[PDB]
Amino acid sequence: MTTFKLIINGKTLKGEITIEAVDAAEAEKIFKQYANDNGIDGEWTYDDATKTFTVTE
Repeated sequence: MTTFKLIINGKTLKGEITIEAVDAAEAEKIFKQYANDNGIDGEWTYDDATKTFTVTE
């Protein structure tokens, strides 16, 4: 069960949409694409302690 999350730290989007992926690396890609489709572009940080990223805008 590899469900990675993503906290959005910016005016665009705001939550932790959980998604499954081969590893956190792919999750960051799925998260880094899901953000563009909405307009989320800023910073990015992965949390290996909570399996959650952090996309700022």
